[PDB]
Amino acid sequence: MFQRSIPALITPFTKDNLIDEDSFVDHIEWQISEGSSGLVPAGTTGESSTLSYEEHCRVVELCVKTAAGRVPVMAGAGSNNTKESIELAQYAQNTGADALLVVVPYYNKPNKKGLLAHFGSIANAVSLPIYIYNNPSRTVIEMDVDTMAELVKTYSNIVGVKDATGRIELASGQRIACGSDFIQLSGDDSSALGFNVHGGVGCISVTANVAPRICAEFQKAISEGDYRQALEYQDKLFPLHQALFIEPSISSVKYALSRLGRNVSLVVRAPMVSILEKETMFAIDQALDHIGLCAG
Amino acid sequence: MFQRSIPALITPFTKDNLIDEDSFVDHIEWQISEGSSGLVPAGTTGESSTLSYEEHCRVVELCVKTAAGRVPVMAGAGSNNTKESIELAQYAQNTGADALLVVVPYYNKPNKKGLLAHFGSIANAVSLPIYIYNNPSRTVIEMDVDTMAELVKTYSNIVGVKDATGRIELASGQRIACGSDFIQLSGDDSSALGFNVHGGVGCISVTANVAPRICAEFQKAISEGDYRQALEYQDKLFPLHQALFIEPSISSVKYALSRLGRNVSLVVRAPMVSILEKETMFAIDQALDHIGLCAG
Amino acid sequence: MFQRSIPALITPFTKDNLIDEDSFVDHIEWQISEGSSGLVPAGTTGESSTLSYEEHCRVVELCVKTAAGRVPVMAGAGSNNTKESIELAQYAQNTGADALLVVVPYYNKPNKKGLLAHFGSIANAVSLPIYIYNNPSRTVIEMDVDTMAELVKTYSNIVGVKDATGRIELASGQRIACGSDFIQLSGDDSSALGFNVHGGVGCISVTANVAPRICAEFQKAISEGDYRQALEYQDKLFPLHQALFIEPSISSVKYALSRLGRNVSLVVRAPMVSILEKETMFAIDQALDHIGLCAG
Amino acid sequence: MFQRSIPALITPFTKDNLIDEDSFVDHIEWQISEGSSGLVPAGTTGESSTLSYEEHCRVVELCVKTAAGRVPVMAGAGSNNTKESIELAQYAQNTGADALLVVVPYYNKPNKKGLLAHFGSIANAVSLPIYIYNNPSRTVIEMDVDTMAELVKTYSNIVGVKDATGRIELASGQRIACGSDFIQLSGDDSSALGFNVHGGVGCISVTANVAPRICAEFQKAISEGDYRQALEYQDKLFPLHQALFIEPSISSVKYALSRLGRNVSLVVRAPMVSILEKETMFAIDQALDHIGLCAG
Ligand SMILES: N[C@@H](CCCC[NH3+])C(=O)O
Ligand SMILES: N[C@@H](CCCC[NH3+])C(=O)O
Ligand SMILES: N[C@@H](CCCC[NH3+])C(=O)O
Ligand SMILES: N[C@@H](CCCC[NH3+])C(=O)O
Repeated sequence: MFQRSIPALITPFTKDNLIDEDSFVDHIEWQISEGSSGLVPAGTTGESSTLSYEEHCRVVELCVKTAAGRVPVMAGAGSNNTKESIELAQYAQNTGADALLVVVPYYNKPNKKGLLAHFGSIANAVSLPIYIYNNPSRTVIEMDVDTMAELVKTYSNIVGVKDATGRIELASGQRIACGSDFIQLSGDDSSALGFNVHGGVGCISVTANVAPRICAEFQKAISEGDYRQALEYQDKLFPLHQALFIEPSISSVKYALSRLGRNVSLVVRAPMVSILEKETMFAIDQALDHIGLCAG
Repeated sequence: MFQRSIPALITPFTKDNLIDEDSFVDHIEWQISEGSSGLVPAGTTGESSTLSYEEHCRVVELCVKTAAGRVPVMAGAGSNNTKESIELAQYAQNTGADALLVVVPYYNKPNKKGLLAHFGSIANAVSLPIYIYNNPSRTVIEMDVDTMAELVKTYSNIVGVKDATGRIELASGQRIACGSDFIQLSGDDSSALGFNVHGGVGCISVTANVAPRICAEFQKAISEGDYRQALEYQDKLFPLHQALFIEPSISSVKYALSRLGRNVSLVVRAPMVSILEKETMFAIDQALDHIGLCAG
Repeated sequence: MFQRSIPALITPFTKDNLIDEDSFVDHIEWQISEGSSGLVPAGTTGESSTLSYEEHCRVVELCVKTAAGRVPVMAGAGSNNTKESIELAQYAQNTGADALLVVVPYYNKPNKKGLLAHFGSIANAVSLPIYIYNNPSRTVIEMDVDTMAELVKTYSNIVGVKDATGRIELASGQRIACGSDFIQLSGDDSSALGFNVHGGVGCISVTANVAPRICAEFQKAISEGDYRQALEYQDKLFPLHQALFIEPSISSVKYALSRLGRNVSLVVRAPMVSILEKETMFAIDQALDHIGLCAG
Repeated sequence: MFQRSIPALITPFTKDNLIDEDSFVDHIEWQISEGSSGLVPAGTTGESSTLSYEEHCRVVELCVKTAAGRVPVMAGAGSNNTKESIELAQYAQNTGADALLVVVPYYNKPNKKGLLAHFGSIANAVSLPIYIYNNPSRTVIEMDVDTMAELVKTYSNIVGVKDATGRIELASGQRIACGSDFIQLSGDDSSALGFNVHGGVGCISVTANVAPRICAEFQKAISEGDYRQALEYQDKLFPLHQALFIEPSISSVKYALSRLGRNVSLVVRAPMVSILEKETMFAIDQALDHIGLCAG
């Protein structure tokens, strides 16, 4: 259901700090037309941390309606509060999302029993498929392979992982412990190539916001087994992947999209800031031009 | 204003998962009569992550009202969303809190510019004194000493730090960069002793929830320069400091409080769980026995 | 020159703690006959830390003589003392090694200028090709991509890397910064598959000591672009890769070889110990049997 | 026996890269007359990694002879090769050293069983007191408190620790597990103050090479319980503690000594380099000026 290049969509804001709904709808249409295979609204890259409950729901709602069944929608339902996750998960189901992305809780650092209680409570509260989002670089704690396998064995609708660890040996361990039917998606653009050869089938991607067509061509080469061609795309994309997280990727992606002529403002919500260093903007501009993305 | 032993208060819940207001008031009264010198409600140990906005405000309001000016109240106003932090901070000011505890944003990983914008926006929106809560073991990012000093120089109401790093050399760096008028409080029970000899003046403490009198006597001896007696207290308290974070401190503290016979239920909110391993519970019982506070 | 499966050879010892030269010669012959493509004597897995200078030289000498030109020999010349590295490097050249493996210095933590002085002094002292061995999990410091590229640009005989980081995004960065002619070899068995699709051409391998034939078949599938078959081998090998470093791989490899009927004693040199926990031996035995390696 | 300020002595070299014996003797004499209470020759700050076996022994012999029983001598006998450690330890005993400093093995990463075998074998081969040097920032592995306590319980000549972790809570754990007769010495200049109030009795110090008198006055004030005066010294010394490890401490200390006008050349041994960045040198000059020891 979810495979190849799946953008973790930005949430564009107006000059007055409201949701820029027109810009968001335009962004989704453009992503679909350039070859993105699925959509993740209201995730980390969507600045879900700085959305209200109502805005978060509206972002998921708009994405589902705009996709109109052409591509599947995996709604962000991540929280460090299980009660809030269930409410976001039930909202997404009732509005027509195809699946849920649920991050390992951040800041309060549950132990293994807490991870089982968190993901099990969410799984019992909806019937949608659930992807575990494992990202210790943001959550500190890491779900281990034993816990992940127990959850897959216990709950039929825990079906996959967004693995942002960048340690691709874990993809082998997850494939063996959880089964080859467990759906593994890379959560790290720069290692998504090797992640797929270890058993992944796609990437929930930051860079796809900015370069959706090449990102899709890259994942298509992989799924066709043309790994020589996939490595050519990797060499082209790698500098952009890297330049987009010199500073926080939220503001770097919006900077790049604005520069490319997309109708996306630079506005982000504190504690993100839209001011980038000149050296950062230079690195992004050079990586964009290497790929050849400026229409002008 | 804030010195010696300051509990990071637990938030007790009823069996039906409401705030147990009677238990909370009783805990505060007991804390004050056993010698705690201040109170931090609705912090990390207070399970702020799983309180609603309404419940968070209620916990702060009820602490301020109960304390009634007897000891100063430093309200938790931490969030990874600057707008939410401003709203919690202004509610705490309006309800009568004496100061604010503001954690470095978690999960979304702002850069230094983002930290300046976050703490600056809060400082601009209230007149209360603000304490920076630096805890990279939960937030991943760490505020560095240049950033902390710049905030202190820029905003007269950024007055201190809760330093949970446990790396005591930072207390010297912060003392030199921010000045000796900068109020440093340990955020790490096990190294609070060394933190004060490097320039700290107290501890925002997990263990004080369970053993307020002995923690207060410990901080009193340091304040009086009786560091020989303080080491004796360190040796009695250290096993309990350590036993309370074998598993998450929230559940460990509430278990210890029930073991002491206080009117605190074991209920915590998911993703936290109240069930502790048998070996954890026995480690806590033995450390409590060692301070006589049970068996003897 | 170096490609596919290259064992980091153990150094077997007698009951009386001398070099077991017969066992070592037998091990090399067997490796060559099972398909290993190159040899690394007197590296980390060869217990180079506990060899005298004279033993180290003798191990390199024996390996070169035994290989007799059938496969190339990359002699370990690693030290945290540049003077010692030059002496080991010149010995290896003069005895007929085909190349050198030079680890980033351990324990004394040189800075970038020290890495340039170390690798440049060695490169100027021999004419053999040199592979940089980057392994921060043992050395703490990590050579960065800029330093590695500068060394490749400055010294024509610095030609490759054994990359033990297990972070395969670095293979993309090294390929771009150093060129596609820079020879990248995985130093991490469990991620060698994805390392090759990012641009690696082989693996200097711990596990190849124990399962040389499957390890060679695995690397041959990769070099033929049969990545579906390579993933089948990965699933078979991954449990063995992992079980061999539950405890130090030196003693785990020797345990496994002894169990398989090879003429290799369990003897290792302190601070390694040959005693393994029963759970470790069980995990190794199950992984060996899954692969089907016991002749009996 | 070992207390207060104990320099981890540099090893000066002549312009022709021999041991500068006259400079070494002069450094020791000066150290003793400025109030250092003990001496550690041929340690990490002594560049033990780049000394030959013969030179290492010579450095220990010359220190013992120069000291002449005036202050006790704790000889570096660290190696990652147990056999080498035994040989250095027995040479130090035979030449007249008073104790031994033995680092946790680096690079080859023994497990706990290996640590017991390493330190047990050394303890069995000498009658001198042995101090465990725990420094995971250089060795990666850390000896845990149960292992340290088991070694202390098992071997009567394992008497103390040089604890370079800088995590002061470990001093309390070691004090409780190993007993208050266990001799704890800070291995981290910047946190030595807090380490002693937690139970330490001195510091094996890098900074003492450069400022022996003030370091001795600092440790004297702690010994006398004048922790107010000790904090004043902390504030004067901390910028120099920090300036001496911007770049590797070896070269930084020798640069500071030349800046003071001592007869110490800048020569260090590769992979260390003597060239320091201009900003590093100025940070060192300013910190020296701040303790008046130059300009005033
Ligand atoms: N800032 C809070 C609330 C976000 C709620 C909507 N996603 C958090 O990151 O958990
Ligand atoms: N769970 C969210 C919202 C909590 C808001 C009330 N304290 C967070 O931890 O940021
Ligand atoms: N044990 C020392 C010497 C080994 C010399 C022969 N390889 C080291 O690891 O550097
Ligand atoms: N360089 C080797 C040998 C030094 C032997 C004399 N100290 C090591 O650091 O282990």
